[PDB]
Amino acid sequence: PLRLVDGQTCDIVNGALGSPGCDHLNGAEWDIFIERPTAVDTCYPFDVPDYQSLRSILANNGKFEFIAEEFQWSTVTQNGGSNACKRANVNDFFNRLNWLTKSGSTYPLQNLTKINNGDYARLYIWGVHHPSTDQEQTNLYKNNPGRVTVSTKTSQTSVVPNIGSRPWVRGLSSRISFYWTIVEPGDLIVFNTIGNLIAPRGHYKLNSQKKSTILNTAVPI
Amino acid sequence: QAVVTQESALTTSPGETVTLTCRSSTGAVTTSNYANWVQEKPDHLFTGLIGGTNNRAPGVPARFSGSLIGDKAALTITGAQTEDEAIYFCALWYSNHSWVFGGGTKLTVLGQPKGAPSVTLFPPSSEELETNKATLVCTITDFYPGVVTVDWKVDGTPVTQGMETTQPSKQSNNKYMASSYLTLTARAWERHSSYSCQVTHEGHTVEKSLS
Amino acid sequence: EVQLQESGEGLVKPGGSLKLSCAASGFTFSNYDMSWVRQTPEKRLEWVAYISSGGDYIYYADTVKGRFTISRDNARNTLYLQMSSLKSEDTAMYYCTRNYYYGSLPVWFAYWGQGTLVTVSGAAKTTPPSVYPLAPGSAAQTNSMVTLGCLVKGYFPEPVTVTWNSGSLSSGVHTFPAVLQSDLYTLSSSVTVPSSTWPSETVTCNVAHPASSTKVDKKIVP
Repeated sequence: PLRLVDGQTCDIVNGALGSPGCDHLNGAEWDIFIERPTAVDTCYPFDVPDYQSLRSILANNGKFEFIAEEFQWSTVTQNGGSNACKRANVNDFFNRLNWLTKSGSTYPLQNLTKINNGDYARLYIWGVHHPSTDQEQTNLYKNNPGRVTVSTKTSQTSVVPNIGSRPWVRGLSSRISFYWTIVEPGDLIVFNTIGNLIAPRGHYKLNSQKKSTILNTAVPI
Repeated sequence: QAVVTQESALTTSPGETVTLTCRSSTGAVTTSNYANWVQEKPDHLFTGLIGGTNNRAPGVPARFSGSLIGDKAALTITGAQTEDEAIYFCALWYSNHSWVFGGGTKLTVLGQPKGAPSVTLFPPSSEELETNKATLVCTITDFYPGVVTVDWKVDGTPVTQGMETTQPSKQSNNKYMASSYLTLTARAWERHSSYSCQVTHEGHTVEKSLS
Repeated sequence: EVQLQESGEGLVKPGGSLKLSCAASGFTFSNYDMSWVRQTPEKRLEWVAYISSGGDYIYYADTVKGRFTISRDNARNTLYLQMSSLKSEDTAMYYCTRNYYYGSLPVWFAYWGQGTLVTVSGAAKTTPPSVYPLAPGSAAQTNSMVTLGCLVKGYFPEPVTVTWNSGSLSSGVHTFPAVLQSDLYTLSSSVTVPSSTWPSETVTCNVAHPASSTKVDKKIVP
């Protein structure tokens, strides 16, 4: 019958973000997405303001075809890692996300621009890290307060981090708020931050006709 | 500071809509406080109801819903059934401290018919008398609503000493049970003749006696 | 399904030490966060410990910090709580806790254990119960439903567990709460059986008192 993909332990989002153990959903194509009720988070604790909306785009798109891009980030330390997101115990992070931190107490104002002139739509998923204390904010991103402002030709979005102590998840009180931005052909995107940017490593390919759907079941076909 | 207050008790009837609230003393209740709702079924049976202010736990029936009412948290029961009759606890996470639990709201679904207690009086056993001690046991069971009054009488005279009465308790079938004990020495057990236990419930009084 | 049960109930004296354990099953224990919550006799709930899925991050409240030490053995699926320097006001039923994060935000304290009672006050010694029976005596033949009984007098500490006929008798067992006789607890329970039944066959009372390692059985003689 149909082409069903089982998330098993990785949910629709953790597969898009690339949390540890979720490599098996990379390159996967499906018509229906089996979101098991037994799924668990396995990386840094996060939250998606429109979790139901973002979860919808991933399920409806019908494919996890990630495409790489090189952002020449300025002087920030790239490939950050934390012990709540261990893969093979390597302190790790989302394999689709890039955590940027200051190098020698110098986090510079960034300004990168990525253009789509192709024949597919691009899905940029990025985040904003919310430090727990103003000392943790400074130890990671020198400047205070933080700033993230991702823009297109028709959409300007600006996120201001909320510093504070949240409930303990994997023994951690900080959080990362994940957002998304869709860049249609002819449009472009502009990352601009002075701190707290959970930068992306690329974009997913979007189908112009999205016929897939999601399910939350119990067994394989 | 950091004191969570919620209603002491609420009462309702089947099919109606009830709203339980949870106020924070530190100020307004915010999404960032992460209101949690727990239900205590009798015999220390706890089950988590609502987390993240509004997210509904897996096994929870859809009639439950949690939201934010002004500066408070709120648990709304839409179409309450008799099995909603339990104590509902609140939990707010205050960054500073941590989870702090409210007094809890005891919810009563008004339903079961007026029940008369089945009273029974038991004498002291020979094994106990071998220890020169004696304890009458009056067992009150299967009554509703939940209030009784126990008076003891020994040889016509009412007893005002050595009588020990328990608090009313729920049963399996949502009816009530209660108990009271009268402890005296074996010598005083022979030194009297008539012992009676009188359960005054809803005015009507039921007694069981022996001799 | 997901299932937690506490163990280690006992009486300790103030200033001593007691260790609680929680046997976990129904999920991969090493991937989830655990906490301990207690309930004082005043029916209030209070959080006392938290431990990460890997034990790296542990947190306590000010009420027990420095005194309580939480641990877990991910290879056996066992949650521990080492209590020490105990005070009177620690007396509570100690519950195993865990949450459930799936639909967007999580649900803290979803799934609770049965809770095991710990009595901080050392005012009295662990005194096992004497099990005395409760018989009609005045065979009135009022109705077919005759009522048997069982007295569990002067025991300490809580709790006792009365069960009839080793588990066969389950219809309306009605175990009443205990009281405080002088310094010790007394408790009773009464089962109802048909009048044709009690002349015919034996009903026996099974009284188990864990804290004093006593399980007494008492046959009711008329």
